[PDB]
Amino acid sequence: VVDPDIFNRDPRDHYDLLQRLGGGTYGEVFKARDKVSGDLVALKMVKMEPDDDVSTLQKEILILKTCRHANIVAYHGSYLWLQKLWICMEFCGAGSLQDIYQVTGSLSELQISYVCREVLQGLAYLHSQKKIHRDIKGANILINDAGEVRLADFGISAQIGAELARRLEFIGTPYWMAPEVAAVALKGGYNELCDIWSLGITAIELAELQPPLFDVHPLRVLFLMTKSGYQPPRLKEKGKWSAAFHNFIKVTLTKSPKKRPSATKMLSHQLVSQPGLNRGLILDLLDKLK
Ligand SMILES: CC(C)n1ncc2cnc(Nc3cc([C@@H]4CCNC4)nc(N4CCC(F)(F)C4)n3)cc21
Repeated sequence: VVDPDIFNRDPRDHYDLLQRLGGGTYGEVFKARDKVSGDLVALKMVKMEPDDDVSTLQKEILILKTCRHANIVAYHGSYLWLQKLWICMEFCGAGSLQDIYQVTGSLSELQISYVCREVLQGLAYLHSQKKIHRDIKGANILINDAGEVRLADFGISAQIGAELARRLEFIGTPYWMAPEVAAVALKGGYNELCDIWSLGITAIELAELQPPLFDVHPLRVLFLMTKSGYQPPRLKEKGKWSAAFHNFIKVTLTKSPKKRPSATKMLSHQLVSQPGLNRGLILDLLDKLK
């Protein structure tokens, strides 16, 4: 069973499907309207047929259903009907920051600062629940028509959670196992501070329209990160960005996770604590988009 609180009913009983927004491996996403309230929602639809593995989708719903924070996309339930699973969430009309910057070009430093503050608020909340997003990037940061910011797409987090559960189930007898082996099996080998690194990369992505080393073979990038002399990336254009932005990048991209600042600590950084960071900055961006 995918989730103990699934609605075993047709989502079209409650929603009018307005537009297919896209589709791919993850399934399809629709813009729909609540037939009673008139509110807009996003519906993510995925095939869910007998003997399919439910574990990843199970974990994705578990994450969404236990979040109640402005900067995490709101969850309105899931429907299982005729072997299709529909996950219902708050609608963000502008899509992702990647959808946006592919049209607008690079964001301003103030726009990036506001985005980073809102993402850090969401991350601090997730981490206080002992959740890890694990896929912070422009494509997974959504913007609604009011210029508000919501973290979404917990698919990678759910995949990891499901793999972690499978490796507990088949770990075997533990009595000869080294503690570090047990720790990797139960906890994964890293912690929530990976999200802070990913936010730093995302800030560069919003500034430059690509993450660092985007044109290097992915396996080479992985290898380079494991060398003892690996150097964190930087913003390319030194004069375009303030010292505060360069420092935000420096500290979020701290190589050692033992020394990398937490989300709460980062919320005190000059870049995201400065005045004038509000949704008007992103409404400006959406006006440029149109
Ligand atoms: C991550 C996804 C399942 N998700 N989760 C919650 C959520 C809330 N709102 C949206 N909103 C939007 C808006 C737009 C706008 C149309 C025109 N420009 C962007 N596109 C899209 N997507 C095109 C590609 C897709 F995967 F189908 C989605 N989603 C998507 C949402």
